[PDB]
Amino acid sequence: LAKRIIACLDVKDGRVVKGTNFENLRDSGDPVELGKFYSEIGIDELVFLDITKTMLELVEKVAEQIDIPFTVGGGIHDFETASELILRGADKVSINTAAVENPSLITQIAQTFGSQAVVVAIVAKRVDGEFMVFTYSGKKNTGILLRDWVVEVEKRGAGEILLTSIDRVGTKSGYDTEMIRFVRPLTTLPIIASGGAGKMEHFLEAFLAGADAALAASVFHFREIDVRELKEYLKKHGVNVRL
Ligand SMILES: O=C(O)c1ccccc1NC[C@H](O)[C@H](O)[C@H](O)COP(=O)(O)O
Repeated sequence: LAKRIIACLDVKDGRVVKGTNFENLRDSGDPVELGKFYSEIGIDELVFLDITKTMLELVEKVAEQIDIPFTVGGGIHDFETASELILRGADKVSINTAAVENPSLITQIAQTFGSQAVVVAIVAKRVDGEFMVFTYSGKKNTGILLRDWVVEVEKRGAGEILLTSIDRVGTKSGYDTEMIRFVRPLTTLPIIASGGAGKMEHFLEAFLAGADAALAASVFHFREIDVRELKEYLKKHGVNVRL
């Protein structure tokens, strides 16, 4: 099964939170324009993340303009919101804090739209040598061990785990490959590595650690990595991608 490259677009009020400077692009803040561009250059999937209704309009336009899978995330707190996002064209929804506080939400979405529709995002940090699950964008220690939550999440019916290591996020220092390795034998689900990507070699390392997809925002936002070059590089180094 081919490894996937996934671009994460941070969105506020249905616009991309710029500093973008895509001169080739007409409007760097239009998420449909930016998403379509990524689609065309070889990105395999998109994640639209609301960092703060306008989301429903965004999903609508994205759905009819873009022909690759896309996930929506960021403050989905209930079944009704997930349902509405999926019906209006989102392929997947990502939930985190709302999954920790009501794990049945996972199962409710999976039963209604299929397991492949639910992505559970997990933010973990090291606390006294143990990986612990944090909610509220890394503000709250749930007291839940990463090793138990991963097992609960699959059991509840999740289709994928988006594995965010908050202490690598934005740093460009590499993915947290130790955490990916820790999670790999605990679950059979596809693991999406998230946070830290800085150079092509970092993607290789994440795939070697056992990720099935690698998500990045910084290196695609700051235009640092050519997607096609990245795919050729991974292929050259024995990683199965699609070209
Ligand atoms: O997804 C969240 O709510 C969240 C939570 C805690 C810490 C970061 C969070 N989101 C940030 C995104 O997941 C972030 O864009 C990705 O991890 C990719 O980051 P970079 O590629 O390092 O720029």
